[PDB]
Amino acid sequence: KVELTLDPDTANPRLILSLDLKGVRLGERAQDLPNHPCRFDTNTRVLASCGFSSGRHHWEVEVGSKDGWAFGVARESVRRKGLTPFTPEEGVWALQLNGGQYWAVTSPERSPLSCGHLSRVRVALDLEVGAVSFYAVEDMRHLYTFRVNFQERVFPLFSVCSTGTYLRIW
Ligand SMILES: COc1ccc(-c2ccc3c(c2)C(=O)N([C@@H](Cc2ccccc2)C(=O)N[C@@H](CCC(N)=O)C(=O)O)C3)cn1
Repeated sequence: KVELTLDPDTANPRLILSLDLKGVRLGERAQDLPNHPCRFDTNTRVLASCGFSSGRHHWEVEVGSKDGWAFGVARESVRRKGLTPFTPEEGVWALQLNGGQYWAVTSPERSPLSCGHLSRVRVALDLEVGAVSFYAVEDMRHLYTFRVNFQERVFPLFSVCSTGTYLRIW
């Protein structure tokens, strides 16, 4: 349904975006970019260039096998400057691969998923229902849903905090 690209102006300056602005990995060295207000200056995050205020949208995300990624959605007002917590209260609703386990990033304790190995995941954002849902593409098996009372523009969110993993809008 939606054709997203990663917004380079939002990306932490250590992130490396592929030529087509669909893939993201982490570099060791910070690239020299202007510190625009929208840019995440500390946490390893990037948003898509397009966000959603209403309706039902979906996209798919190819995921690395190694630890260090999280993705889902973020409210537009998610803090860009400073070190932020990666939590629903701070405006991020995401799955994560960390410690060899898949998680829904619930607070104050993350929720472990029993879903087996993931390769590509569909993200379904419904702003009339008030939910963001994740499915393993191979059989559209439901992984997790956050129900949320979204009341602003919601952006696709990606984060990569290890040099050994990646995400790709696919
Ligand atoms: C030479 O090789 C490397 C490898 C990694 C890094 C690097 C650079 C910057 C960050 C980190 C690592 C790092 O871990 N960062 C966390 C936040 C944090 C800050 C300080 C101390 C500990 C943690 C971060 O942003 N975490 C993610 C969590 C979501 C996810 N992706 O799972 C987030 O909040 O978006 C930020 C530098 N050089």
